[PDB]
Amino acid sequence: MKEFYLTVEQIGDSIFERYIDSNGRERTREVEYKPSLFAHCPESQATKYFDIYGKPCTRKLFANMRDASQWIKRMEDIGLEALGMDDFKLAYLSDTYNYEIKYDHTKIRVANFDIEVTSPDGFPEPSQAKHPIDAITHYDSIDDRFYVFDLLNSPYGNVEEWSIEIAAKLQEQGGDEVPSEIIDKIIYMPFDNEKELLMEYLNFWQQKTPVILTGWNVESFAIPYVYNRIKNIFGESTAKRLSPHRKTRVKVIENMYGSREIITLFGISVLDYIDLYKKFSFTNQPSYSLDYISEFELNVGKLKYDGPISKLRESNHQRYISYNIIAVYRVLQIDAKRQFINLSLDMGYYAKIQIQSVFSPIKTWDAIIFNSLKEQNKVIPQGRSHPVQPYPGAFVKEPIPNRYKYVMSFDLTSLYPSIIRQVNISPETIAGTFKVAPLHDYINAVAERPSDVYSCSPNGMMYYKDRDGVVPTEITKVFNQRKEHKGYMLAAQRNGEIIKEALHNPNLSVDEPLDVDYRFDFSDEIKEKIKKLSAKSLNEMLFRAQRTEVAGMTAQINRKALINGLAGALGNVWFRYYDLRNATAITTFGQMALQWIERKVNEYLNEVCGTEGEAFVLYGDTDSIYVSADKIIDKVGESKFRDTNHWVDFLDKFARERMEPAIDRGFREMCEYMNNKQHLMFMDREAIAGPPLGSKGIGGFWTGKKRYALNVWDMEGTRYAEPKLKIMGLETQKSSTPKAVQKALKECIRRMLQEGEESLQEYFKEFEKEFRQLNYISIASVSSANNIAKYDVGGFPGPKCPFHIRGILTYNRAIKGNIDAPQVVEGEKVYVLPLREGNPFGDKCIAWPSGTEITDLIKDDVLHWMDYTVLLEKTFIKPLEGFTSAAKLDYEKKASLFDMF
DNA sequence: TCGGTAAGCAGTCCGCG
DNA sequence: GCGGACTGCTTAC
Ligand SMILES: Nc1ncnc2c1ncn2[C@H]1C[C@H](O)[C@@H](COP(=O)(O)OP(=O)(O)OP(=O)(O)O)O1
Ligand SMILES: [Ca+2]
Ligand SMILES: [Ca+2]
Ligand SMILES: [Ca+2]
Ligand SMILES: [Ca+2]
Repeated sequence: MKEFYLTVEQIGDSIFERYIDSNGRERTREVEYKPSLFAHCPESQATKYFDIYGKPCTRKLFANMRDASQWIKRMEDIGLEALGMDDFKLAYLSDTYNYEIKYDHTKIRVANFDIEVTSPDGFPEPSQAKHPIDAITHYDSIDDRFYVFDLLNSPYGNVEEWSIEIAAKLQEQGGDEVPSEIIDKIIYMPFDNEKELLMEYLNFWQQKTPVILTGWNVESFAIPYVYNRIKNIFGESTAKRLSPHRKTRVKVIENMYGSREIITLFGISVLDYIDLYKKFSFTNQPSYSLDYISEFELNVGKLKYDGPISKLRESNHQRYISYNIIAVYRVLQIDAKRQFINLSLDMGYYAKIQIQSVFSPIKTWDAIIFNSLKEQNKVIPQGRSHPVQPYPGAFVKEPIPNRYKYVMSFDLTSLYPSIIRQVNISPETIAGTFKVAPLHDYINAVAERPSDVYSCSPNGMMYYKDRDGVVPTEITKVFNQRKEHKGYMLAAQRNGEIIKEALHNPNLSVDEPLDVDYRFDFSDEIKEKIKKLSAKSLNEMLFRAQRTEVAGMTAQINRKALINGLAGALGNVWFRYYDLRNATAITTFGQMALQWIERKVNEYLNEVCGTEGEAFVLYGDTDSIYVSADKIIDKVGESKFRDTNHWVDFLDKFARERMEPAIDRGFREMCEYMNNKQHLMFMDREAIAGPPLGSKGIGGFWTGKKRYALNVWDMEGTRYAEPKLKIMGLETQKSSTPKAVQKALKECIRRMLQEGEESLQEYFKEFEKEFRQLNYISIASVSSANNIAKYDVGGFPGPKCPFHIRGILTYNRAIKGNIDAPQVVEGEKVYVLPLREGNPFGDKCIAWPSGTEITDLIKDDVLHWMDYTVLLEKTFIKPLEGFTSAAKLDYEKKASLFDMF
């Protein structure tokens, strides 16, 4: 097999590499890598190295890495560019793996771990590590085993061994319900003392050294806790055994408001799953506790126990250990679903970076572009300092707030990357500038043609047309991968709908789910067999179709994020290829494209409807247009349609056969106007929206920019079994809105779009009447909580104190003295509730850590003083009033002359 | 929250005769 | 009470 790296580090003048050799074996080597860097040299000199602009360079081979670094410094002291890859480990990988990496995940050791630490005096600070570590569960992907290290004797209690038989039993038998599929995979090791536990853990770690290290909050808690605890008990040298090269560094993580510390373990790649989730999941959660995220992703119940966690070990060690094991498994189950580890491996090896560098689009692209240029003996420029400067982004059209009955949307494919490719935007393809006209003049095709030679953007930039830039070349490669996966995702989604249809008529029989590849549209033979399946088989297939869809979503959306990251990196001062001329060339071209095609589509439709000056495009944002289709439907007449699906087909056919060719012609002209290298503005139909045939539903409404709802029947070729609400921006979509409130507002919108005014008034009246019964958590608002210190003045709100921060200060006064009450953590999220006048807490609101029950100390008083009226008005009525006035509806029946009968 | 811009709404503070 | 200037937070792209 072809070799591949596992990890790479620079330690002084040595590269330390762990890798898989040509026999599939894990090895480690130390290499005294001699880096090369580059300087410009005289034009008449025989060299094979040229910078990206074609200026000749001489290569400088250094005796070692420190010499190379020193040289860079002196080149700065002189005032001359020092060219080449200054991150020597990327040059090492480029040299050592000079081919497209083929990796085998089964050889990569992926460790998932979690620790427990009992603490009476509140949160066990990792940087202190003053309390014993009393449980570790470490799952190893190569052995497929959960290794459980259990402390039986502690200063906080001596306990009995954990029982695997009780762990397996149902909770109803007094057991812990550890999933039966992992019971045989547990290797249980009890210890008489913490020192033995930790020494055996290190020995284990040496034998089975993680390559990828993950878990939940491992980087901010488990890793520093374990390192510091071992450090405290044994000394530094023993703690450094967590690094396969015996090298570790305390690293300060700084943000705007302060900083924290993590431990860098050289020769390990830490991918903390909470961070993977935040980067790749495209959710925003009210809470990031493992129990909250598990429930969300997997529909598994919360891990239930009595008393505080600080007393769990002593009161119920059986459950304590079982929950530690289950916690480790829940991360594996989320990863089985989301496949973020697989994603990180793919992107990391593709770029030839340290796997953990997938968190940085700048590092990822720097390495892709460097490898690409290196293939042609080209030399990358030195990174420079730039002051941070604001620059302009997308155009968003101001919509007229209203109901909109029939709507078809269209959207440009991978816009920013497509612009890069079409225009040929790249550091080395800049050809010059032209004199810019107001954007309006380009939009209306009245400005002078920018160039007869070069490819242009309306920001004034011109680019070479003779060859592709490295940026267009490399972005195309990832775009093509993205396109493949989106295909599988969309096929899995269509297949899901076929299964949902068949579930209307499940067969009374005993059978099996079909063995199919959900990434591909079901054949006719498969569809026939489906129509004959039981509900149990069909549901199982649906679960599988939906997993396939999620896997595709992960693969496609994060490749989209990567290429969109390159367009954005051009406007980040830390990027080697930072250039506001290129960042703005992209965004400005996008503005033109949208408004250009708005004009074209209006012109096309005014023509086919025999009108003039009417606005058919009602809205647009960045790269999308929403077209009012009422008139198209009206030209046939509602009367002519058999059912909803009939007009959906008609609109689909109109968009494909009439609108899309018109849109294509408009963009080809624009390409010619701008003299671009390649026409890549492909704007396809996205949504077909409208009320159910014969209903009084309104179909859709806009309240403003980035705020709208539509009742969608077909999305990007997926024909839904049941219509789906596409709601953007509104409160149902915001993590800050209470859960029960999101749900009620969503049902109000459903009724508006699908059923009409009367149905809405029916539901509103009932919600208002019943809401005071709702569980307090479900009606709490949510907010991130920054600068609690800034606004704290002796425990009371300072000037300009934000509402949620006030709540925290209320909470802090109410729990003061209690070392054991849960603390609000700076920068994390809180639940927030308003409080009625004259309450014991002495203020108008209270907040506590999100994803938790508020401590028993005060729960009773909070429940009693909760201001339901304020809660209702703020989170429910006010947004509903916004929706309904926009839609010209009333959520309450207005009096009429009939109310005399 | 270590890892592109546009723009919405909540809330504070204060004006607005 | 509503709006503007401002901060804070959260979305849509
Ligand atoms: N998360 C993001 N980060 C950076 N730029 C973004 C992001 N989302 C959107 N943009 C910018 C770049 C996009 O090309 C453009 C239009 O967005 P959008 O329609 O969501 O995706 P897209 O057009 O790139 O892909 P798709 O093919 O799925 O439509 O807005
Ligand atoms: Ca725990
Ligand atoms: Ca798009
Ligand atoms: Ca059937
Ligand atoms: Ca879009």
